[PDB]
Amino acid sequence: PHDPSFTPTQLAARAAYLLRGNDLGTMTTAAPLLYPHMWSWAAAFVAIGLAPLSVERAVVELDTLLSAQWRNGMIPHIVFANGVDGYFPGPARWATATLADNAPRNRLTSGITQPPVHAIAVQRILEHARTRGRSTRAVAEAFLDRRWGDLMRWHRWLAECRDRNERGRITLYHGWESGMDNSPRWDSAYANVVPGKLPEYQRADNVIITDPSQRPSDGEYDRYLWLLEEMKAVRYDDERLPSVMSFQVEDVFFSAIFSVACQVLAEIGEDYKRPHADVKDLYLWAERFRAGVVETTDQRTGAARDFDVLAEKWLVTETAAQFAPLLCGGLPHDRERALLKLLEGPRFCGHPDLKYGLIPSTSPVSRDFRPREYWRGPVWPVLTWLFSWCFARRGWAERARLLRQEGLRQASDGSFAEYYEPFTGEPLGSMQQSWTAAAVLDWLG
Amino acid sequence: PHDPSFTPTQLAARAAYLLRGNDLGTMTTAAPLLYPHMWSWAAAFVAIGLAPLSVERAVVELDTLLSAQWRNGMIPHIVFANGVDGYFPGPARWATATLADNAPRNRLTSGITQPPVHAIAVQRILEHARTRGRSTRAVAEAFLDRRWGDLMRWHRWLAECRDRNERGRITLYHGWESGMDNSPRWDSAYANVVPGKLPEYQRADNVIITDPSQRPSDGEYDRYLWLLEEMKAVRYDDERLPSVMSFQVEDVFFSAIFSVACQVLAEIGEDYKRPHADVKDLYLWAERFRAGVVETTDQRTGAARDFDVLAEKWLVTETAAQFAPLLCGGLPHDRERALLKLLEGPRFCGHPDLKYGLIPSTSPVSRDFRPREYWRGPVWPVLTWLFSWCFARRGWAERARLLRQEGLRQASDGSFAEYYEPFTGEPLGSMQQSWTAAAVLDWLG
Amino acid sequence: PHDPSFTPTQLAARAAYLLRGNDLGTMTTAAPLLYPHMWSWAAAFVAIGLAPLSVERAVVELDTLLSAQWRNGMIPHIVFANGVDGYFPGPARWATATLADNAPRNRLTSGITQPPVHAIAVQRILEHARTRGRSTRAVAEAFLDRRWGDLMRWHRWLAECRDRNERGRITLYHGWESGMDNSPRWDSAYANVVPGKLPEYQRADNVIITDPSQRPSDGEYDRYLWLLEEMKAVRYDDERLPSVMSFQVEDVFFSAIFSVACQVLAEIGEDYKRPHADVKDLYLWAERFRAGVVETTDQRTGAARDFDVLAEKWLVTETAAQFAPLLCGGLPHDRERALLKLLEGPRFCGHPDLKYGLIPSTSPVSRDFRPREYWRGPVWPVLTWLFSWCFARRGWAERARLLRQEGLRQASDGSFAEYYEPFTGEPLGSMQQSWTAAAVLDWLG
Amino acid sequence: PHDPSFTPTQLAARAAYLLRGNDLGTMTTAAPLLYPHMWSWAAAFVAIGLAPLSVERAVVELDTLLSAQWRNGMIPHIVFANGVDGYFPGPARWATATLADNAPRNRLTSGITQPPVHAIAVQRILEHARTRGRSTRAVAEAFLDRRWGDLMRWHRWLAECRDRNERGRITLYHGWESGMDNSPRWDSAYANVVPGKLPEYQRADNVIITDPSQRPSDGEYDRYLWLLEEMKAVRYDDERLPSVMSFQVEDVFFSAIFSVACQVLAEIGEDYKRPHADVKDLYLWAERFRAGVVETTDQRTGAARDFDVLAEKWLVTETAAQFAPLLCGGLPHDRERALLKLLEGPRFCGHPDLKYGLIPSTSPVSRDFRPREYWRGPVWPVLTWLFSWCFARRGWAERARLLRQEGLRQASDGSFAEYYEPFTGEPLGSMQQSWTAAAVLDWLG
Repeated sequence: PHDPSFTPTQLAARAAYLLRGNDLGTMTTAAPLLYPHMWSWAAAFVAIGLAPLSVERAVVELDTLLSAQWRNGMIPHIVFANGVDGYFPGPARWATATLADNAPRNRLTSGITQPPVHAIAVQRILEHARTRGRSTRAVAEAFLDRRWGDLMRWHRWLAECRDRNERGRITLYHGWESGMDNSPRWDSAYANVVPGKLPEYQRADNVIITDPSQRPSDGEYDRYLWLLEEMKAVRYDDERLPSVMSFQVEDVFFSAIFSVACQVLAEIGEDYKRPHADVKDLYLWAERFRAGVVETTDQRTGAARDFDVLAEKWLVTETAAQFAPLLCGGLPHDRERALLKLLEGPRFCGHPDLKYGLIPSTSPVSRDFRPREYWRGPVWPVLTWLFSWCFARRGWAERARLLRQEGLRQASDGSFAEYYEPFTGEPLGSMQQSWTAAAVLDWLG
Repeated sequence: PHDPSFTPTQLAARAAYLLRGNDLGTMTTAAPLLYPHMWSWAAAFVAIGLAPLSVERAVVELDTLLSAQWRNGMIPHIVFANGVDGYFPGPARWATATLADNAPRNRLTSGITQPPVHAIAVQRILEHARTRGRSTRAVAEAFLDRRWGDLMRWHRWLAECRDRNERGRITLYHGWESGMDNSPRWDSAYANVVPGKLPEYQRADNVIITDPSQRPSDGEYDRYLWLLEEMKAVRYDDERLPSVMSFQVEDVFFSAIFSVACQVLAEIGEDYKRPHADVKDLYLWAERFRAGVVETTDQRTGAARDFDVLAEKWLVTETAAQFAPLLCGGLPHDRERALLKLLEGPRFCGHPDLKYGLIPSTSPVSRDFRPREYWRGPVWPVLTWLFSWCFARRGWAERARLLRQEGLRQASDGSFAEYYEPFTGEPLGSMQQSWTAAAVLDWLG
Repeated sequence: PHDPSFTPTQLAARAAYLLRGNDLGTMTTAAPLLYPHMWSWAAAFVAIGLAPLSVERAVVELDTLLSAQWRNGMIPHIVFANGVDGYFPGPARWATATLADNAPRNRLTSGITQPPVHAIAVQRILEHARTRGRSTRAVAEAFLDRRWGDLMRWHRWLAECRDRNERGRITLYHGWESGMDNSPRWDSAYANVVPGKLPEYQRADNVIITDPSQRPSDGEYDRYLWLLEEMKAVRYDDERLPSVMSFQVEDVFFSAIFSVACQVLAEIGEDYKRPHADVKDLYLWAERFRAGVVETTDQRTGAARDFDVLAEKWLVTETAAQFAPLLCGGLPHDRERALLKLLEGPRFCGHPDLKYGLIPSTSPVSRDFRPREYWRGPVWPVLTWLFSWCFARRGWAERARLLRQEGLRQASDGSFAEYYEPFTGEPLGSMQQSWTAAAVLDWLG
Repeated sequence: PHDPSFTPTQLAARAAYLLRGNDLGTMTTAAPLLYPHMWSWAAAFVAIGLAPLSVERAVVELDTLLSAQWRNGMIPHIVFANGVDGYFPGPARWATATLADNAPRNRLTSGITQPPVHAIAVQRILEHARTRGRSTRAVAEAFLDRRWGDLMRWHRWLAECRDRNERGRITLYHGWESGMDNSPRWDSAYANVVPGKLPEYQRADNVIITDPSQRPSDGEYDRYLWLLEEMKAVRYDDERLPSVMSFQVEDVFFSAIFSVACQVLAEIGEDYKRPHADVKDLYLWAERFRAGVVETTDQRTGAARDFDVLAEKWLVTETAAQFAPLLCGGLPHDRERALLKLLEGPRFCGHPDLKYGLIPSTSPVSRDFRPREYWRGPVWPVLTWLFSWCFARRGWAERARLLRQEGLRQASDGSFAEYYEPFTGEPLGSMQQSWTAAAVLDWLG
């Protein structure tokens, strides 16, 4: 027909329909077939999407994730659904059940972590619950009573075990932990990953998404899977990873998210009278990781750089992660204006060929840009949501509104795509992606 | 908080969330616990609610119902879910699998029928599909190819087997077939039902809805269950029911719905080039049942009367079924103006104590009125939807709009109640009622 | 930027801002500069646009128009604003104040008429007023008390003086009376208009709209002005016009509007207890003009034809006026289905190059089609509104809704254009056109 | 009827209709009859309401106000419409044209000032203009070119002449300059104002608002008018006012607005490349007045106090002005949490009897509270708007959203009242108040 777009009520209805369709009972899959398990930072965004629909079920999603938390406080990036195949690497390949002393009992999980967006989801649940009356507030408050300690142990694990030199940046041992699997950010670190005798495997992801231009290459997957072998060889021991891992990077976007999450969780702790020692620690980490992000920044543009710990070199790339300081604050006034100018100008949101005024995952003017290839170019609704929410929290009400308006216009086809081609708007990756529906529901719920 | 109501997008999202939550896979329950099976006219309204969400799944709902159609064309009023308890009378009590020569193989069903709203759901599916493009139109058109014959056999069974004297009104052998179980319409016919040796039973419905003021009495249930015994004794044989049934009424509201449904299905048959003989028969029945409804009407107010076939007497009651002629048309101009005056005045929608400008199931000024008791007074969103849709089809655009606006205001608490107290707006009956969510979604989808 | 469209709330605000900006006090101009006076059928649409904003001011608009009614009941098509120039032909050219015995005192008007959409405006005012409470209902009821007789005299002058032979169609003496000045409908009748010594003149309309492709030609204006000379020569006397006018046509679209308007006014008359004889006359005229419209129609396609009274021949053209019978009803069932098939097919709303699913003023496949030239092709929001309102009144709820949706999409640029290029959507004619803002306000009010 | 509320589109339409109706040509009256002139801070809010409708007309509103700026930079609080009477005190009473050396030529104005919300209006105009494309941006940029210097002179006159001692707070010589004429804030200072021989007068305000409970008392008006006599006696000379005025107070709410406005104007200055010295002065003033506001605050609760310069004492009252520090920032973290707890608790937004979750002008638990009496208790939409905008700018997105939602709920009756009874929601003061329509338009525009 003359316009395939849905009205706001039709789109909200379809988004909620999707999220309930991806519910296995106590966990929501990240997508129906491509990602048929619970991913950690996806579960946070799913809980945000569920909060306008059912505070009780949003709380269940976070409870299920936190029940898979490791003994040392790490939240693993995948919690596998029982008896579910069609995703590789599955639990057999990770072997955390047999090898990892800290793995949970009676959950199957991966052995790496992912960004700490969870406190943001807790804030959204509390904000919805407070509009819904007493029994709903009681549900959310009982969740805090039950899980405050687990959330603290999660933030403490990050601060103590992935920032062992108190530099205020999080070290990753796998690009998957960044959430941006094949970002140009990691190319030079991955070039220093040399697989040994890698056990044979067959990919599953590109059986579902068959267009090779939309997913990482076989050579990249070989490196992803080899890092798993290096972790397995030391039984996922935190104390041994710095000595054996071929990939060790400080992720400045993860670090900025953690700064925000600490500040958010500290404000929740004050509001709900959690222990003062915990609130103090959270504000201290918020400050430390804010400073750690600012320390990376370009002196002209304010752009944030990742750091290769093995090579001891700043990683300079032109991706959306450069805008990490906008999330957590801390740049001097003049440099933050330069960074906003970069965000809005012809290298990113202002590029003249963009269909929507949204942030591409890699700058279209970078030689690394590929308009279809996962994190090397496409526009991701999940990132649009996170930037809009963080911008509103900075006080940039109009910038946040414009991102939401363009993100809703992009989503109004109802495909709920994982990511979109930046110039044509073609939906790419998995359709029926839960956190894309969640973004739409929060923007409308 | 200061206002518990939801915005239109929040309400649409919650309605879709509910309908997906009630999906068992290929059938949607009418409610989560009170009605944990598929009801026939509920399934039509569920398909209307699904159409803005998934034309494919809306079609599946009707396919599942039609797969339970009896050999003689009857659509039974319940299709039981496999292995589901907590509803009485269940399939053991009906014993149609063992006793009824016309019962379907490999579905379990009841042995009575319910109103033919199904063609209306087919129209809504086609209207949505035509806005959605080629592959979606193909899905809806393939449904017509597959099920046109079954829909014809359903309408033919009603016309030939429940109007055996071609009076243009449908005979019922159970008040449950009217959809209005305990309506005052049936009280005098039920007083002539005398149970014999009624096999012991324990109700299940009032274990879920425990407030006795909201459900029928034990004495009424004894009569409902005795009629089942009379049908079982003749093995549900259509030819034997007139000779043995203690309850035989002509239902003028069912008759008007059938008139509309025949006209709707005839227009679909013309549009999609179905056999001309079928379209002709449908228009003939549309006309016959329109005239049959008009024949019942009060010469002053236009109000339609049911007919007790055993007592040979017009049943004069003050319920929403009086407005049957407004659905199908056919009254002379002056009498239809009088009937609209009755609808809008102080006996119904204009009653000064009503919270919303909606049609109570029984007039608040009738001595039969009970403000909590199922069909004896409460406002039913399903009836608001049906009247609004039929009124729009009469060309009464503003009257239809006002019913929709008030029905949405009533529903904006998000309880999706089965029915509502007419004066206080208190939600009553089952919460999470699928056809209440469907009404909201159609009004917004 | 990326999306120059307005939200529904922004668009409704800017539509109301425009209408109040075109208010001279007691009359609203049809456009700020091109049409700086009150046009008769524009005033009806303006009152519809004002009814959601102020029932009182909506009533004032019709009061002002009726205060300019001629002594014989004719509503003239222009009521000039005092002292305003820049429109031609102005009141000096018409000279009705000096020549026309029936012209109003102390108003200046044109000497021809225009379609009777006024009763539709009265219906919308009453519907709004009934939602606004006792004081607002009193305003609208006082208007009926004060103006019912003038409305009757208007309808009676059309029925008796423009249908002298009781054929059930309205005769026009000028194409301006049709509202479709340069429609292909009138080309063969204008070809027989041979101007004599025409007093010199300078056009004003193409000083404001300078693009010559958007307005009638100079040769066309010469014929328009020559017909004025013929009417002036007989002092605008109804009895003498049939003997002298070079242009005499029966307008089937005007006739169908009149049928609808008579039926609408009759129902208002019944509801507000107006004299029985008036109501009976209105129903008589509604039927007469419904039959008159049907008599013009092609027996296979249903398309309605105009009639050239001087040439005694049916005018066969491919414009939107062919769909006149859809407005008033009366066609046999098969013929109306055929006419709907024409409307929805590739000659009109289904043409593959149309930007919107809307009714072009002339079929894009006609040899007469010109995509920019006034009534020879462009899409007119005022027609979209009239068709969608009449369709909803026929019971065609989905058809009406689709026209409304597409009309709002087209209007969402906020130009409030007089008409739009059918392929590109370019706004054409005057911007800030009052009845385009009124359509938008009604569709959202 | 059952729901006298308007839909968002109807409400936006009626708000725009009202604003255009209050337009005299180049100035908008604050209300049709009670306030038939241009008020200074009302004009800022009016320009905000016009920006979604016409950036050009929004700019004209500020141009007209600035054309009335005094020679020393003061923006007077009233610009009188030519020839308009029915407001008292009018221009003959002020006699600024004859007495005040700095009064404008060929404009008539008052002789006192009002809060500097103008920069906020400029920000909203620019944000709208940037969404509307090149021509509209040029309009708004031309305004900056033409008026940047006048805006600087306005801020510099406040900073240098109303903060002579560089305390970072604005001194007022009349309670009218606060915008909160009869606030309890000023009661102890007015108690020391002893009128001498006051030239006789007749109030006009209580001929329009006759209910005495809604307006200030006669004794209060005598003091207001006596202060005028004191200013006239010294010819409105800035240098002489501190020696003669019986009323001299530092207004912490005005001061916080000024801080915000300086920061807003500085950011505009940086974005549009205005002189570096101006931007540096604006940042200096923003900090000075932020610190000045913080210096007034209770160390436990954060509540800000006004200061009586003549009595040399802090004015401790329980009004909405206590929340001044929330607008401008600067409080220590613990103190701001305490102040938010006061705002949200049972003394203000959390009071159990409030109809809406909105900020009453005086705490309902204060002995000074009067639920109908102007600034002594009622809820003012203009304050709701200002607080919600400032809160969003602080990053408090949910707090801002809740105020907007409740303000729209309250405004959904369409009265556009000046203020509302806090318990019953009764509209009070003038109906058709321009800045109430502006708030609604901004919240929906």
